[PDB]
Amino acid sequence: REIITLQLGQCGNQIGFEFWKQLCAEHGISPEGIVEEFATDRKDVFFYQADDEHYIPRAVLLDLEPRVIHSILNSPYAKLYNPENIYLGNNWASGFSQGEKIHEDIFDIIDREADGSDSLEGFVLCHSIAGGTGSGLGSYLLERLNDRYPKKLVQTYSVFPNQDEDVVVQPYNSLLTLKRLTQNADCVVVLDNTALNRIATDRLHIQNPSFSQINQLVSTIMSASTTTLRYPGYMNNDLIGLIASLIPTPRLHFLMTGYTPLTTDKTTVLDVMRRLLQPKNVMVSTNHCYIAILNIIQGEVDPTQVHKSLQRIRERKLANFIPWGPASIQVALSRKSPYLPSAHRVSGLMMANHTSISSLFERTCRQYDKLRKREAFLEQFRKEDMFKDNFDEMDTSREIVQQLIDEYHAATRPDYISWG
Amino acid sequence: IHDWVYSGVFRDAYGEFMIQVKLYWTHGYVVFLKHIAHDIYVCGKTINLLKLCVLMKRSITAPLAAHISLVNKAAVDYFFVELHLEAHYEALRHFLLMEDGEFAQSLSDLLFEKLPGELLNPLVLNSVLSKALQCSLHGDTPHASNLSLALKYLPEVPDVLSCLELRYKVDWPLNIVITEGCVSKYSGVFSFLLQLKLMMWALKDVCFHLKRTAMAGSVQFRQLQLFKHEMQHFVKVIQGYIANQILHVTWCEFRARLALEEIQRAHAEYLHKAVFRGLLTEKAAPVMNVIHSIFSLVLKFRSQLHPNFALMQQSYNTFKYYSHFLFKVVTKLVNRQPHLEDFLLRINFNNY
Repeated sequence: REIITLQLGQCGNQIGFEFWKQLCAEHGISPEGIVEEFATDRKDVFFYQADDEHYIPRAVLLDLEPRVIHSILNSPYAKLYNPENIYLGNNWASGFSQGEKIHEDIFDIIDREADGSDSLEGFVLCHSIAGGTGSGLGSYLLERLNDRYPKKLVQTYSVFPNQDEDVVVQPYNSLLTLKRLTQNADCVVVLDNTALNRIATDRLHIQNPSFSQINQLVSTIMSASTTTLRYPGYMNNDLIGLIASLIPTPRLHFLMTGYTPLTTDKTTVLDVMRRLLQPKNVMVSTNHCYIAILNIIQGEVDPTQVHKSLQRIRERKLANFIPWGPASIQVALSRKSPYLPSAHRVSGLMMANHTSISSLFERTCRQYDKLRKREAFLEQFRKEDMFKDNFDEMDTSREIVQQLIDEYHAATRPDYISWG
Repeated sequence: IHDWVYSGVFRDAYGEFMIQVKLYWTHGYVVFLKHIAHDIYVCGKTINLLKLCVLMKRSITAPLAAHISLVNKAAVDYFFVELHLEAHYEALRHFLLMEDGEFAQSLSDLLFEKLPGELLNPLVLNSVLSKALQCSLHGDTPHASNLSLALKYLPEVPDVLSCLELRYKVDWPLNIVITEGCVSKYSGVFSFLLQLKLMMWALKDVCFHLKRTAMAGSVQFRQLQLFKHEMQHFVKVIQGYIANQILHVTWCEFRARLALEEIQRAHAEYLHKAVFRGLLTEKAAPVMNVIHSIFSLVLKFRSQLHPNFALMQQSYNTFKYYSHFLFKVVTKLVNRQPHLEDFLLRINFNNY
């Protein structure tokens, strides 16, 4: 059903605008919203059911001090959506306080779009971890949505920040935002800028327009994640049916992503299964076994050979898995999307709950603990000091992520029949 | 022979023609080669229907069978280019087999509010279909007409039971191809699919009861969710087995085999393969016998809804016992299939 998309921060507004351009080019949509002469499919997931099928995206843009929003403005895709839901520092404290002072009218924008919608099923946050203006503001405002609407689902698209540390409060910003992602969000998809830049230098020799290329990558990711909804498929036409298979524990909602064609410039399903089982098709960088793996595929397949593919991949025993419990690898299939150029016809995408991300969390834990012991990298924000005199919110987040690391490592153990 | 095939009027003088002649059919089948006799018997009834719209046979059968092929190809083409036979299957699949996104989860959810003194009269069953059909936007075919929500038993009643009839009605020149016994067999598998939707609704109900209390993220809370994820894995992986056998590997054939009696036997072989790989046959009956115990336990797990925390833990343990019990008896019956090889993957990865 009806899901309202949230874009915020410089990075989040970038991939949100790119993804809306992707869905405008993808379906039979003009740059004005007009249904084209080649448009059928399910068109009410983010698309406003207008009379002449002006499929207006449910896209709420809220930031302050607009820079990239001006670049969004001089475009014909500012005529695709505008139900007047577009709204005009880089620290957690500054963004937090700026979100605090104007929370009411932007939440009125939220409420107007909410009652204007037929239903509400999820909040999709276009974001990046410590995204400058996105950080602080997004954690605050995410707390406002989670308090204000406890009956909805939260998926947060963000990337792991790698800017080669310059802001020195970035582990604090990511730590507090990660606390809010634990307690005010039900799904967080994070990706490594390092591994994506490695794949970009792998397939081609371009790494310099990294923003533009990464918009293509995560726009392919998000269109592939919603393709079963936006084109008539069979299952995971709800977000919640997709989320339920991944999560055995509502604090372990952090998923690894991989994509089977690394070049775009076909063959059977067993082959792409073996490809995706390799960790070099993964977009993300002791012993770690997955909790549950699920794959979406789109392309030209043999409908009987997918049975044979699962049969051979099983009897190969090409993976490990976790001691505690019967899960599986899970196959999901949908159509190859029409009305775009179709190169490398099989494109697969994987969502897996892996314990390897606890090491990445521990890296940020060690960075935060190091800068905390040194205590010269908070820069004494007055907004942070009046917000928290003792800075024990960071201590509480470090406690939360440590409890999650403990849950990760006891889930690696067969004693997750007992407590983790 | 030269009358009934060409002019299209059946001919018999003294009753020495073997063939002799309600709905339309009154013909009765009860030297020459018998390989052409049944061909004459069917090549006449076709032409009769187009009007309403050394001793060897080498000098006889060659100018005779050359027209039988023409009559047969006109007959088979009459189905496709006029009745749109190829569209009917990929349309009935949408609704009857519930191959429709946001239709099954919109119809079943409304049905289970009653299951009861509702869903008796025809103004609530007559309105409940049109609310599910609008939520999907797959219709506006003439197969969204002839949809008929009905029943064979009214709702007056551990208890996982639900049943419903849903039919697509058919007129006469299609009744001989897609019969009213075949639509009933779609209803026969449809009952099982709807019964599964009841479980996907009950576990969703206890999942929504826990959804609203999140405030609470305590030890007793997460340990409860650990129960749910386990049962839901089983339910979705067995639904994936159904969505494999009855919906992928059988769905490849009979749109590649489709590219007068033979069309009927092709449909009847198609569905016979669909019921066989789907394990509802008597050969794979004990595999099906265990599933209702698991269903009963999932409904029990919803019923407790804490001072019954140990009770819910006990029901989860009974689910684990029967789930590991199923894998032994299906391993035991590998020696009694290629599709049953797929079943072991769904039930076991390292469940042993």
